[PDB]
Amino acid sequence: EINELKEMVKDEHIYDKLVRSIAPAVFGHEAVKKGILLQMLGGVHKSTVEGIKLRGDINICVVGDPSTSKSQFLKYVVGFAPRSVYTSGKASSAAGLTAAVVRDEEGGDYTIEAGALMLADNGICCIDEFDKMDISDQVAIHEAMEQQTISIAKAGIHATLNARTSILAAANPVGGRYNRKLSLRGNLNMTAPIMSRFDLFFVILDDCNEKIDTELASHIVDLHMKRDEAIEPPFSAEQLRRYIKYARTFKP
DNA sequence: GCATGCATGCGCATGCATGCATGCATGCTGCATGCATGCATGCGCATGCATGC
Repeated sequence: EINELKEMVKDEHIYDKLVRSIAPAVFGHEAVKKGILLQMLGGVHKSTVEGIKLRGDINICVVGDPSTSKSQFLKYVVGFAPRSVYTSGKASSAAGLTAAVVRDEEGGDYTIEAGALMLADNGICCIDEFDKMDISDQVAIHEAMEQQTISIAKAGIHATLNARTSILAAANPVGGRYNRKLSLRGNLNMTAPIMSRFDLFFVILDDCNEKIDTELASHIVDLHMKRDEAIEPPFSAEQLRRYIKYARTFKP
């Protein structure tokens, strides 16, 4: 088992192979593939003398219209990563994201029930259709992004809970399509505090080129004809999990 | 006229209908617990209208 890990560490094209092993079913879009890997790996958490906490999670937003293949990236991550959750904008309530309190039949105590953000602690939370979120939900997401805590005050229960999680979010342009003549802020529907703390914004735009269309169509038809014998990725999922686990234990 | 035995009251001893308090235990009952139930509340979200531009 260590034989394969030490073989991986040596190869001096390992970065390109790792990039080419992510979301193999999707065609192209290498920038998003790099971003997702960097988000699965992580940064460093630091603390100053004055108790100021320096954050070390990377947050990504993918912007495209309903035509673009932006949900396949999210479905790949929710199938690969160890602790990940998939939620959608209008099928989710605030209590289902932060937490809820229920009482025991045994009597004498209460119990907390975890939400999407708590079930993704030290992990990636996937949100599809970020633009259909309410301001009430966005104030909780902002609290999870600046602080790593969730505050509960309902029915006389006070509790501070840990949400150390990264955000993967997909957003639709405000008017269906992306206006190249406006700025990024003009095309999105987010609160200023939320937009500021996102690290990378990836915009997927369509181009009309014949050779790319031929390649894409060939790929799509190949998958239907040949089932799963149409990928031949450099690495497998079980191989990739082990490398990610090993990589997260280094402190540069 | 004298001697005798019976019936009449004294002079002991014992039992007996009334009557009332006390300590123990019975028997109920008012109190504290637990719980089902259904109406109201305090709340965040989605729609339709009014006011500009």
